[PDB]
Amino acid sequence: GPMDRCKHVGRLRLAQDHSILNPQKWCCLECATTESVWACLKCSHVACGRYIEDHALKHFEETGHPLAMEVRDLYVFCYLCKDYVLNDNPEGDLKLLRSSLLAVR
Ligand SMILES: [Zn+2]
Ligand SMILES: [Zn+2]
Ligand SMILES: [Zn+2]
Repeated sequence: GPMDRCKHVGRLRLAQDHSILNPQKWCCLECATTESVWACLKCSHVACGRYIEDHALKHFEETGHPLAMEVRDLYVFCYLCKDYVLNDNPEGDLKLLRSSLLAVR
């Protein structure tokens, strides 16, 4: 299995309101694109990635929130590791979020 490469997953705590599973919220809070949609895993921010204007990075630069998930591709990027994340917490929170996003699509 994956090594526990991202040390930021250990303290990940996902919101309980299932809010990101709502596709009506899949659009960038800064420029309103629906093309590239990265949901912050610390707060309810949603913002575009490098394909558009990388407002997701701008969010990290303004808040330090380190983890975001692309709601269609299911990639998780860690802005402190500067890499994509394949390891999960013991509760399997990232897998469940990914599986749930597959399901609501
Ligand atoms: Zn990390
Ligand atoms: Zn944007
Ligand atoms: Zn955030």
